[PDB]
Amino acid sequence: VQLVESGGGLVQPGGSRKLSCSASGFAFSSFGMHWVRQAPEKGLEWVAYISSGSGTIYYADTVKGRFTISRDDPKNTLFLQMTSLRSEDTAMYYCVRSIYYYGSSPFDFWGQGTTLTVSASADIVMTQATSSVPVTPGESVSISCRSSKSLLHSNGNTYLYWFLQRPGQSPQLLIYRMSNLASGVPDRFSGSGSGTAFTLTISRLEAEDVGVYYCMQHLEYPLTFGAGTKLEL
Amino acid sequence: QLRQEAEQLKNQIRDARKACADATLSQITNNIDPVGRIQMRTRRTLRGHLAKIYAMHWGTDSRLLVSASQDGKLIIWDSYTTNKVHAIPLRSSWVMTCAYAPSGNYVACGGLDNICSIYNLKTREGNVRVSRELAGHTGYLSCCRFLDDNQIVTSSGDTTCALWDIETGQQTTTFTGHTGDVMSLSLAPDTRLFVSGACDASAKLWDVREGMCRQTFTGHESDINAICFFPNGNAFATGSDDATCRLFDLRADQELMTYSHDNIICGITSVSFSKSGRLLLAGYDDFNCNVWDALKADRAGVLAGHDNRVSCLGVTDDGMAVATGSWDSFLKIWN
Amino acid sequence: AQARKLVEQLKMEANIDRIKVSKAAADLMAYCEAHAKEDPLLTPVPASENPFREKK
Amino acid sequence: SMITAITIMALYSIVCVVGLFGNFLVMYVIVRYTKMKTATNIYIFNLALADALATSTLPFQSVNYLMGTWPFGTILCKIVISIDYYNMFTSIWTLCTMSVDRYIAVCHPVKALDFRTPRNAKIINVCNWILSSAIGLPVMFMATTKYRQGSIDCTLTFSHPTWYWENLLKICVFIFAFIMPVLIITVCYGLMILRLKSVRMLSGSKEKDRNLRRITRMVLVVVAVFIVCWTPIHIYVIIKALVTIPETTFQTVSWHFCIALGYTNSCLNPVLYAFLDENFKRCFREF
Amino acid sequence: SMITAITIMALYSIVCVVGLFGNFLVMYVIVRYTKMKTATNIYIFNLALADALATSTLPFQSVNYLMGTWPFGTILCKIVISIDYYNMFTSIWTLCTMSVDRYIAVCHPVKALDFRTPRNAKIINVCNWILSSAIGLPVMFMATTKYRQGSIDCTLTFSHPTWYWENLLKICVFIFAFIMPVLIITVCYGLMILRLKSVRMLSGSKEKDRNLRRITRMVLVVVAVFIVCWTPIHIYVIIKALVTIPETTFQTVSWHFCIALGYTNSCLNPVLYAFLDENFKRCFREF
Amino acid sequence: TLSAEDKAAVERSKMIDRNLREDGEKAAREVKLLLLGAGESGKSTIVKQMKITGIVETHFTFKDLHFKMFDVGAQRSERKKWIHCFEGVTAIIFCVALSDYDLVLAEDEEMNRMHESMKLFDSICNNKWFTDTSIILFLNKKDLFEEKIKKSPLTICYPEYAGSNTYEEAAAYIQCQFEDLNKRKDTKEIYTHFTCSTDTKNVQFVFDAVTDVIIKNNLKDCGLF
Amino acid sequence: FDAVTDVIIKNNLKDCGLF
Amino acid sequence: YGGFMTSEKSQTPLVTLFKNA
Amino acid sequence: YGGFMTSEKSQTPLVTLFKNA
Ligand SMILES: CC(C)CCC[C@@H](C)[C@H]1CC[C@H]2[C@@H]3CC=C4C[C@@H](O)CC[C@]4(C)[C@H]3CC[C@]12C
Ligand SMILES: CC(C)CCC[C@@H](C)[C@H]1CC[C@H]2[C@@H]3CC=C4C[C@@H](O)CC[C@]4(C)[C@H]3CC[C@]12C
Ligand SMILES: CC(C)CCC[C@@H](C)[C@H]1CC[C@H]2[C@@H]3CC=C4C[C@@H](O)CC[C@]4(C)[C@H]3CC[C@]12C
Ligand SMILES: CC(C)CCC[C@@H](C)[C@H]1CC[C@H]2[C@@H]3CC=C4C[C@@H](O)CC[C@]4(C)[C@H]3CC[C@]12C
Ligand SMILES: CC(C)CCC[C@@H](C)[C@H]1CC[C@H]2[C@@H]3CC=C4C[C@@H](O)CC[C@]4(C)[C@H]3CC[C@]12C
Ligand SMILES: CC(C)CCC[C@@H](C)[C@H]1CC[C@H]2[C@@H]3CC=C4C[C@@H](O)CC[C@]4(C)[C@H]3CC[C@]12C
Ligand SMILES: CC(C)CCC[C@@H](C)[C@H]1CC[C@H]2[C@@H]3CC=C4C[C@@H](O)CC[C@]4(C)[C@H]3CC[C@]12C
Ligand SMILES: CC(C)CCC[C@@H](C)[C@H]1CC[C@H]2[C@@H]3CC=C4C[C@@H](O)CC[C@]4(C)[C@H]3CC[C@]12C
Ligand SMILES: CC(C)CCC[C@@H](C)[C@H]1CC[C@H]2[C@@H]3CC=C4C[C@@H](O)CC[C@]4(C)[C@H]3CC[C@]12C
Ligand SMILES: CC(C)CCC[C@@H](C)[C@H]1CC[C@H]2[C@@H]3CC=C4C[C@@H](O)CC[C@]4(C)[C@H]3CC[C@]12C
Repeated sequence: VQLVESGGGLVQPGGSRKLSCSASGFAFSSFGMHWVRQAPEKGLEWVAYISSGSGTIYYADTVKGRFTISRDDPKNTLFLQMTSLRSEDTAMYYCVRSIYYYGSSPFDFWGQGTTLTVSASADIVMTQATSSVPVTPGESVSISCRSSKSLLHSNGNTYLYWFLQRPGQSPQLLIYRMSNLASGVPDRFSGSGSGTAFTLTISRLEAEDVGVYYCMQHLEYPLTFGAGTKLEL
Repeated sequence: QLRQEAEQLKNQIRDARKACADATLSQITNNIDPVGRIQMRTRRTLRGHLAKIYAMHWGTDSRLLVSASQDGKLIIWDSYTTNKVHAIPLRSSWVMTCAYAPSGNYVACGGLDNICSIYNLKTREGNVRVSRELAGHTGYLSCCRFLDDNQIVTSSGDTTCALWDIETGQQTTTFTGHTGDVMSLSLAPDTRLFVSGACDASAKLWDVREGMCRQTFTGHESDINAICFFPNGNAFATGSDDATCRLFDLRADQELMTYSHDNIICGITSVSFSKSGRLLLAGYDDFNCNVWDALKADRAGVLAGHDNRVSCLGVTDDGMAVATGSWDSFLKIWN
Repeated sequence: AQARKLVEQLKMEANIDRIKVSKAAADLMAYCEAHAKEDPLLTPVPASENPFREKK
Repeated sequence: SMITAITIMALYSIVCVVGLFGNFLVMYVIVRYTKMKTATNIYIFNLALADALATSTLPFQSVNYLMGTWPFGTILCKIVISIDYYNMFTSIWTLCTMSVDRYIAVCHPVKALDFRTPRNAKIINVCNWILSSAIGLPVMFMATTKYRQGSIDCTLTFSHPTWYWENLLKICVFIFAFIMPVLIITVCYGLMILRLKSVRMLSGSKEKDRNLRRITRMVLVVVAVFIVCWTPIHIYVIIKALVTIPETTFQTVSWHFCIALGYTNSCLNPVLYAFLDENFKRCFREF
Repeated sequence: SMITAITIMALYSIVCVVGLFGNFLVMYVIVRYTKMKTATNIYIFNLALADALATSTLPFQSVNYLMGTWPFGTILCKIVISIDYYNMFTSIWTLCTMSVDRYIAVCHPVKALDFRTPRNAKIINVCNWILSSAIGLPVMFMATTKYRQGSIDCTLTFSHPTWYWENLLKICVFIFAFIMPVLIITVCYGLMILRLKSVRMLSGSKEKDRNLRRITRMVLVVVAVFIVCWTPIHIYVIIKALVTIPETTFQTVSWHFCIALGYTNSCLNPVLYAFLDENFKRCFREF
Repeated sequence: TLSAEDKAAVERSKMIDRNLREDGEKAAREVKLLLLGAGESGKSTIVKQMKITGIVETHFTFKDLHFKMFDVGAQRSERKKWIHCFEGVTAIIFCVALSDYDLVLAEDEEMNRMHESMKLFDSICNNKWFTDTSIILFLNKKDLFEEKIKKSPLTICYPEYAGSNTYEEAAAYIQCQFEDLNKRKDTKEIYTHFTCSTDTKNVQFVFDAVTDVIIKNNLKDCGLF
Repeated sequence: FDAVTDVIIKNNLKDCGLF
Repeated sequence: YGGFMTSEKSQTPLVTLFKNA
Repeated sequence: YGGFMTSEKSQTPLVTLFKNA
């Protein structure tokens, strides 16, 4: 499984740019795809989604009408055409593969990120109350997240996902649906809580766990992220 | 001389069984009130096979179920939402059994190709590919059941059973003894022992660790097609082509009870117990599935609605629903 | 060869400590009565509690 | 005069009642039990629908004959005339499509697999209905009511010159409803009977030869019923248009008898197709 | 090889140049002087326009034959095929309409007085173009370009099953463009000649009989040119569809010769209809 | 009502339904032939002619018609249990060798292999699962049978035949006995063709028998039968 | 009427231009 | 098909008997 | 009419002479 993006560099405002992400070593035709942007010294933000087979397409409202997503399955390539770029689009763009079925782990694998620089229903508001917590290796650490809408759906699933972005590396999924650990995550992390109040507990803090923690809702489109709690030493 | 000795020993075993029995189970259980009339409505109808179904197995999460069809497909189903979760194309179209692992990581299948195929479902790539090929049987694969994610018991049409190690790929234990094609097998909850029925009208209890036959149960007049343990692990019901069903106790080592009615002369394709074991569900060649009261030897209900020969039947782990598959290409869920 | 092994297998089958059938019957009835309440098939379960429900 | 009117009313009433009863019975048997899983069932259902509508438009014609005036109104006049011609072409072309289906099935078995599918049958049927609508819409717009001799008349209105458009429409309806369908049905079933004679399976055995005789008899009955029903009304319309004939009681009896004989094929289509069909026969036997 | 391609290219070039020159010359003569004040001149103008548009697609076919591939593109492929199929029917049905007009003009004078007007001819011509649009639109849609053996091919793609829709289109084009036009033209002109023989002003004298013989020869020339030109391409296409024939140079020469003759009839219709017409001849004498 | 993940799962189920429908149509077009006979019949030879463990699947295309032929000869298991799987088969091609009558299995009670083939054909033909299924009967080793009937009379194996030695008469008698083994003539045609070393002669006969079966199935589907 | 018919036939043929 | 063809039709006595009764 | 019918296409020598010229 590998995803690499091309088409970066500097762009003049009012211009146009096409990004392309090439996928290798997995069945590209069966995964839906996401574009997620990251401001330089701010949190992550969701841009767009395309289903497998191109049957449904979703966009953020700030990028509605300006950006066009497409996919070519025989060449295993995702394309993003961007027209009339603005000064807020100077961001690093990640591609995300996601499969949706009973027991699936979507948002499991993240791309590497292409930096682009141009200048050198009620929206569920996810609220990271804290911003930084200084921690020592060994103690159990608690991180709190809150929502503007109850994420407990009538089928019994609570659509909250916990992500960890290491400094200078691609972010990885830690927890999907607030109970199950993602494949490849150690059992140090645990998620708990209820509607409007969620908690991530890291017992037996170990090295390489220092990063930024994001809580994401996945109840309804558009996807809205959290601010991002950073840990440090 | 040796044959006469065998006749003598089996006569002694028959005399011991006769002398050991004192009171009939039907006489003891006559006092308890009958269950009455059990009517189960259809909840879900599953479509998309376009060929006859042979095997279904429930998962331990009581929600997903696997199904095997003659178009070369294994379909893994979400029973609550009616959506299809997986569709595995098979190398060999002819299929006669499919096992769903207790963890849910793997799915086994087999049939007339003499191969047991193990499919991994948790691959990172996301396409269900052939993980393990268990070649080595001489006859057709008739039943297979996972014990763990690494060990599997298979029965074959060369009159033998085998215990296979998945990661190695070699068979670790071979069970020989039956003269007829072993048609079915059932695992006990502790999984240390398993009983299997064959086309010699007998069932045999096999020890997984030791590898020998512990008990032998005779009494049927025709080929035994189906076998299933009682939920306590101390008894098992058998269904055969002689239009009768029987209940055998491991410790008693004799025929406890026989379930039969005069009108039905067709055979029994499959059998399964309820969570309490009070109800015994069995599908017949009369296009119906009969629910028998186990302790009263009387019919408790009738599941009609299949338009072709009912081939497979399974009660889920928590007992909340029963799923039946038939040759009409439909899976139905009763409750 | 085969006859010898079959005779030994039959003798091993014969040498078993068969308990009384009445005790097994009592255990079977006790197990059925104990698990009778738990069984959804034997005793009907409310529609709201039931995972399978009618869909409009 | 009175005896003639009673005979005409009895003939129209019997044809309409038997036709509606047979068509709705075929609809109920198809929808209730068979549930249109095969292409042949779809074609029989389409014949049932077209024949049902064509027979349903008949009592309004009977009331028009009795009263001598049209009191229903202009809009219902347009609806009745358009539905009448529309279902007439729909029924005849559906019969042609079934003839084409049986021809492809018998003579070209390898191509029958691709041709005989539910999807292709649905596409061809929808094309047939659209082709019937091709003439349904202009007849709809043209149809008006004219006040003549104190009586409202529900009739087609043709732009000047009236004779050219009126006879162009009579000639087009005559050609597309008679010349092409009789040729298609006769050629396809004749080649079908020849290919069935060529079949090695049917020949030789006396019982199988009797079965061949039964199939040939059924096919000839179908062709004969189609020709005997549709031929006199079309030829008599052509004779009336070409040569003016003085009005007589016998002319009135012959004209209405030809109309009833034209609707007799629509009435006799269920018994001929659905009931004689072995699958529906088995469904009737079981239930 | 080279001799064959030179012969085919020269034949297509001569037929295209003669057809375009004749069509544009006839249109220029009608528009600049006659001013389309008579129904017959309207029909001749529509016939010249249809033949010009049909002849216009011939160099694209010549380039397709020479290069062995289609380099123009998908859109122009759709436009050229649609114009070709549209104008073939437009030309042939315009010929049928002129035959019916002459039949009504001769046999039924009192009816011809109502029938022969500018307005009615405009209405019938608009109906003819709409009827041509009927066949034109699916041809415009279905036609695409397919990549085969490294060569782009401009052709019709048919939905599954391909054989059914393809042969149905061939049969319908064959019947509507050949069977009905030959019969209509032959019967109408034959009855026209039989009516003209009865006429007292035509017979009864030497020079009058010479004029009657001239009219009869003109009619026979028109009918013979129509039948002799359109018959080989249609019969050849039916034979090619029904019976597979091995590829030979003679097959290629015969195929392109039949196509060239089919276009040659459209090329030769302006000469017969306009230059041999006495009114245009008088216009040529005056100017 | 349904969540976004549930809607995506429904979309995945619809895509799976479309793929299964396409696979079902492709399987429906395919003509299935079941191959039966003895080991010495010549199954490998005739399969190699037509083409140019457990189930052996042979796939070949003739006149734009797909044939899948299932050779079940390898299995030694009891045929009664697994025979019901093959109910939906267009035709059964049963191959036997004419020269089998002289050959005698090495047993204490000397038995005629030809009579064993007769019992095999009687068991297959009278099976309840195969009442409307056509049988294409192939007789093998015609030249060796002609040489053998010239050298040795057919009276020695079974006394009932009393005709003079001739490949024609003897082969016709074996053919009519094989046809007489059928107990339901009305619902089962038997196509008997002497095997020869010509690719065109065999495959065309199989295509003709399959064509007749497709004609019969189409007539039953239309409802004339 | 017959003479008028002949004159109309002549005029129609002249309008067509066959004469 | 021919029911709606233009044909001058007189009123029948049966309709008069219906109106009377 | 028949120009767009599916037929075998072989590169003519004349277009080769044009390309050479
Ligand atoms: C537009 C209306 C007024 C006139 C045309 C009606 C047409 C569109 C209707 C009338 C009969 C209908 C068909 C009747 C039966 C079937 C079989 C069913 O399994 C699929 C739909 C199908 C094939 C219908 C398709 C639509 C249909 C052809
Ligand atoms: C596939 C076959 C059945 C299609 C046949 C279509 C024919 C019958 C239809 C289609 C176009 C129709 C014509 C359309 C317009 C007019 C003008 C109107 O003032 C008189 C009727 C008339 C002349 C129609 C007569 C019937 C007509 C010619
Ligand atoms: C274009 C094709 C499909 C149809 C052509 C129809 C033509 C040939 C038909 C339609 C209208 C017909 C005319 C209509 C009315 C009359 C009056 C009748 O007393 C003599 C024949 C005569 C004069 C017809 C001659 C033939 C005619 C012109
Ligand atoms: C509108 C009416 C006239 C159309 C009638 C079409 C009939 C006459 C034509 C069209 C298709 C033709 C068939 C097409 C193919 C074959 C196979 C060939 O090996 C023998 C002739 C045969 C069997 C033709 C017989 C005649 C046929 C059926
Ligand atoms: C061939 C067989 C099956 C059907 C024959 C139908 C046609 C040819 C028959 C049946 C009805 C007949 C018409 C009945 C009434 C009349 C009125 C009379 O004053 C002149 C003859 C005439 C006009 C007949 C002409 C021929 C006719 C139209
Ligand atoms: C519908 C599109 C595709 C094609 C349109 C074709 C028709 C409608 C066009 C093309 C040729 C046109 C005719 C050309 C010449 C004349 C003579 C003029 O004095 C009156 C208008 C009239 C009679 C035109 C009427 C409209 C016409 C018939
Ligand atoms: C009066 C006449 C000239 C009008 C035209 C009649 C004929 C040529 C028309 C009427 C119905 C038309 C058909 C209608 C539908 C289809 C399906 C499409 O996928 C292929 C073209 C095809 C098959 C058309 C071919 C042309 C067609 C057969
Ligand atoms: C064209 C329509 C309007 C009238 C004629 C309809 C029928 C008779 C025509 C239309 C389509 C034709 C079929 C189209 C293609 C083939 C393949 C050819 O190898 C054998 C004949 C066969 C199977 C034709 C048989 C006759 C056919 C079914
Ligand atoms: C080939 C089939 C489908 C169509 C045949 C069309 C032609 C041949 C038919 C249809 C309409 C017919 C015309 C209808 C009416 C008349 C009036 C009559 O007093 C003289 C003959 C005449 C003028 C006919 C001549 C032949 C005719 C033009
Ligand atoms: C009516 C008169 C004027 C013209 C008649 C033209 C027809 C009958 C002629 C002219 C061209 C001829 C074709 C020319 C070439 C071939 C290829 C040959 O391998 C088979 C015969 C065949 C297919 C001919 C069949 C008959 C044919 C189509």
